[PDB]
Amino acid sequence: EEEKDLEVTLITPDGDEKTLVKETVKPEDRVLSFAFDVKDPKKWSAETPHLYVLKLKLGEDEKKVNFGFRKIEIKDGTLLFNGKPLYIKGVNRHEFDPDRGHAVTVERMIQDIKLMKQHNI
Amino acid sequence: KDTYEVENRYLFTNLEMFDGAWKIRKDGEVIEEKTFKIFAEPGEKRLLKIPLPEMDDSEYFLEISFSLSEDTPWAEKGHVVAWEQFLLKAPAFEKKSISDGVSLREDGKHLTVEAKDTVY
Amino acid sequence: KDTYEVENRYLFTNLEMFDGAWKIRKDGEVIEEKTFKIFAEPGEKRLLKIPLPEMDDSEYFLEISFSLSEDTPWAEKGHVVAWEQFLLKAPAFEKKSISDGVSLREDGKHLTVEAKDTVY
Repeated sequence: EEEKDLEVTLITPDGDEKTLVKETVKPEDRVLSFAFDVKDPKKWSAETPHLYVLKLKLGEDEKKVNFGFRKIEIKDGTLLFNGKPLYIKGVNRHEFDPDRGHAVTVERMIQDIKLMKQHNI
Repeated sequence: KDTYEVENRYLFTNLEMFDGAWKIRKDGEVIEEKTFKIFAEPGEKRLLKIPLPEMDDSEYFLEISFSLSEDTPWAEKGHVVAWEQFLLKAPAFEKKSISDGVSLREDGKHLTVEAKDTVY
Repeated sequence: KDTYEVENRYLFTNLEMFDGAWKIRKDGEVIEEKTFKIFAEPGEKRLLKIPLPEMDDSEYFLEISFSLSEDTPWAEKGHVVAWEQFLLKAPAFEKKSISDGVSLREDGKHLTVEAKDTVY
């Protein structure tokens, strides 16, 4: 029944913080929509994976989401990433472990990714 | 533009039996109407001269029609038996340099464009 | 429209030795000017970004030049050694419906056409 405060904080890859939203909200089922500008952001790629963090708090409820500034698009049949032609150097992977079947561990996931990057995938 | 050839295709009827009329339409509305009669035996072709006014940048269209001079067992005086239309003059199109501005506002799901008292 | 590729065709000179400028011209008059320098070794191609203004129905033309940073034994500071122009936007042409009249007088050896305060 009682009204709760909503706060939305942006954290940079450096570590600097900024409040985007701080407003009271009456208790109801709604979808709130916001649009914010950010000067010269550090762009996410596979070469340079810069992540930002959103921090969202409504009353005692607290959540966190990791995002990265990046654009995929097609210009005249060409595939761009952040405005540069992208070449997919890939592999198909099954979530499989010889001892555990599909029940794969984080220690085996990290092994896979480090092997893939060490062989230019 | 001023000269028109009428051809009578009735087997046994003189065109003198009908009331002729011609109208000129400026951008759809009329501006000049005239009545006339024309003598033409079955088969015959006859010329029809129509004086034209001086015409501004508007679009002009002629309409030539024949009707019933008096009542008949099957229809009333004035009933239209035949008509044809023609373009006299195409219109002159204007293009105007617009000096006034237009605003733009982007958000996550919408582009907004303002101009005078209309938002798109 | 904004992005231009400069190619340095000297054999033994870096473009860093020259004063870059660009100009925009609206129906032939300058409205924007901005200096710039560009590092390019002999052979190299480099990109040059130019922010463009909002543009009305007029005709816009971009000029990009290079000149001598300082005097030389053969020419003074500000001497131009290379330039190139480009169309940014073609113009929007107006067409205006004229409502004013025109008079006509025929005689044996002359047709005479008056409009406003000009006789043809």
